[PDB]
Amino acid sequence: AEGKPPQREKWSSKIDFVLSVAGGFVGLGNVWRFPYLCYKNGGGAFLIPYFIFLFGSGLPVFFLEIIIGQYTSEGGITCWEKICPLFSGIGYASVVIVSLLNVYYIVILAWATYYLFQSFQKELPWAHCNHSWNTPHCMEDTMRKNKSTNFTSPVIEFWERNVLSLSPGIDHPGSLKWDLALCLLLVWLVCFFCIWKGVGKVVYFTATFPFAMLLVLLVRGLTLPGAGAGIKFYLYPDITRLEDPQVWIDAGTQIFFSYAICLGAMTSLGSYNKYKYNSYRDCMLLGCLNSGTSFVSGFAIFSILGFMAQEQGVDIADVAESGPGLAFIAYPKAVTMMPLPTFWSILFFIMLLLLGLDSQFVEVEGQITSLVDLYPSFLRKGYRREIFIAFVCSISYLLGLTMVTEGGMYVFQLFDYYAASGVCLLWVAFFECFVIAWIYGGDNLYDGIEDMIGYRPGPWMKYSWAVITPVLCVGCFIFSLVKYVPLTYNKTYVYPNWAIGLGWSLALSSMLCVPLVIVIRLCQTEGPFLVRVKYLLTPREPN
Ligand SMILES: CC(C)CCC[C@@H](C)[C@H]1CC[C@H]2[C@@H]3CC=C4C[C@@H](O)CC[C@]4(C)[C@H]3CC[C@]12C
Ligand SMILES: CC(C)CCC[C@@H](C)[C@H]1CC[C@H]2[C@@H]3CC=C4C[C@@H](O)CC[C@]4(C)[C@H]3CC[C@]12C
Ligand SMILES: CCCCCCCCCCCCCCCC
Ligand SMILES: CCCCCCCCCCCCCCCC
Ligand SMILES: CCCCCCCCCCCCCCCC
Ligand SMILES: CCCCCCCCCCCCCCCC
Ligand SMILES: CCCCCCCCCCCCCCCC
Ligand SMILES: CCCCCCCCCCCCCCCC
Ligand SMILES: CCCCCCCCCCCCCCCC
Ligand SMILES: CCCCCCCCCCCCCCCC
Ligand SMILES: [Cl-]
Repeated sequence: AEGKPPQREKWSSKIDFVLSVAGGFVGLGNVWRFPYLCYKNGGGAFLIPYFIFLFGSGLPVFFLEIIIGQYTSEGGITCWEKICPLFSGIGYASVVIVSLLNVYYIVILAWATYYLFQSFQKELPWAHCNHSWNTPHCMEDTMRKNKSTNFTSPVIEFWERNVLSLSPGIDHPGSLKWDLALCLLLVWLVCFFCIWKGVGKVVYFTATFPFAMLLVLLVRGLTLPGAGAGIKFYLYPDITRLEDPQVWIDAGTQIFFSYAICLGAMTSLGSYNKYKYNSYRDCMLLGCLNSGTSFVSGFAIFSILGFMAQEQGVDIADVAESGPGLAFIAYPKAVTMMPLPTFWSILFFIMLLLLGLDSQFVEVEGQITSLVDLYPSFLRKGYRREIFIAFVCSISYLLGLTMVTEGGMYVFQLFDYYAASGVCLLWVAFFECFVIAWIYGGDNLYDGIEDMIGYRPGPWMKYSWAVITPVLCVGCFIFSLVKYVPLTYNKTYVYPNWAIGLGWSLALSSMLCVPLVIVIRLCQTEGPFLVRVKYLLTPREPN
């Protein structure tokens, strides 16, 4: 009838938790989004707000999500019923955010698959510019300085004329690309078959190959000439850029995105932990590993960029796209200089695919588990769950088909900025921290943490939950709103008004779930307003 006793099968060993978390929040957000966002925001001044957010609101919120999941023993959509039923809309907002993120998180893997397929031939296409797709301006980067128009390198010509085939603006959708659609279908089929059945010895190889490949890339990048200028550009900050809301709104949002918080996945992962498991040290070490990985990789990219700038003769700020395609212009160029380029290119794209696939598996499984926990009778047992998973995957693929046309890069950039990024994360993080600090009780949460982990933590977590996170969120929100700046692609193309309206609607769709739930709960209860709000603030609504 109720079938509750099965509950949630706890992890077999803490190793399963460590590996699942590491594969969850260490993915493409460390090796693809961090370098290009750092490059876009001047470079060097991006680190101060980055570390300020990381040490004030990045790790405490992740630990709060994990500890809430371990405490309530419930997913990311039902745990708020046992904490604050009035503010139960946070779970729905997180579900919407992760659903919108999973749609566009796969196009990067589709591009990686296309590159890997194209790299299986004798000579790499992005090494010479005598191919058909090349324009009359392409000039080998070796001869660029010797000669002197606006010549374009073969690597960029390839990226913007074979994989992308860009169109003049979002007004023109061109025609659907079929090879990219096939790659998208292949990736989605692999993901569905992995989630459907299955999650010993290959798990020790999946979690070690990317780090070795990254170390090899770092060694090659540091060995290259001209790396000193790139490192200096990467590290030395520009204090005159901090007076712009873009730097802060990018650094804080990137910190929130890279830790996979405000998504309902960390809570679901922590829900499987034991009630007497010391998760504090493990969470701190995993956060340290994530931050260390994202920072070291940047040295490899910025040294390659400095070498490219020195070789071509142009400045370090005009050597690549400065957009969502920096990782497809920097690393493929460095692969060419290595001996036996094809082998290294294959290995690099394989590790990129693995890094993306692990995170995609984790997030999709978390979302499906939350939606199943919502309804544990109809969407459960046998054939009624696989059909639901297939329906979700098919709908996601059909929606993501919009980003593989001749003008899908603009839609991808709009999705990246507005959906699952920007102010929709700040809103949810602020509401979570404010509720936990000022309604349930930081002291009560600390008592529970001391009961379950064994020793009472320090005041850093309480202070960050109480004063440091909401202040930063509100300040960043107001600063961004007051000094409005429109979004542009490659700092040259300006979007139409309706595109900005669509992006703001995408953000508001996730943002507008808390007041709706508040109103519905208020009108679903009988009695005076004050009596209703007081009863809907009591933590133990069920049991
Ligand atoms: C909600 C789920 C089903 C997806 C929503 C349907 C939309 C977004 C999907 C379904 C069919 C897809 C279309 C199929 C064919 C074309 C032709 C091309 O000239 C423009 C892209 C376009 C138009 C695709 C874009 C995305 C598309 C319109
Ligand atoms: C009594 C409570 C549990 C009922 C919950 C249902 C209401 C509160 C929730 C459930 C999920 C929420 C929806 C999540 C997704 C969407 C799609 C978006 O395009 C419009 C908002 C909308 C429609 C949200 C509105 C409010 C919503 C429907
Ligand atoms: C704006 C500051 C960002 C970095 C600092 C975050 C919080 C630091 C800890 C707060 C508590 C101070 C005492 C901690 C050591 C005893
Ligand atoms: C981007 C819009 C759709 C994204 C997914 C939304 C589904 C989750 C919220 C609604 C599911 C529960 C509805 C019934 C609740 C009693
Ligand atoms: C815009 C992104 C959409 C991604 C796919 C939709 C995900 C959620 C749809 C199914 C919700 C089912 C709720 C429970 C129904 C019994
Ligand atoms: C008006 C000239 C033609 C424009 C063609 C539409 C381009 C793509 C717009 C749709 C992108 C978002 C899809 C829906 C997301 C919920
Ligand atoms: C790039 C460095 C990021 C480091 C983030 C974590 C620093 C906090 C110290 C963690 C040390 C190990 C755990 C000790 C017990 C709390
Ligand atoms: C089982 C304990 C937790 C597992 C993770 C431990 C990570 C320890 C810190 C390692 C930081 C290395 C950064 C290297 C970046 C390339
Ligand atoms: C003792 C008070 C601690 C902070 C209480 C919550 C602060 C919520 C935001 C208030 C405004 C912060 C600065 C915004 C500047 C635009
Ligand atoms: C922005 C988050 C907090 C918003 C709080 C107010 C939400 C709307 C409340 C209006 C209640 C109307 C129904 C009253 C029934 C007696
Ligand atoms: Cl990061």
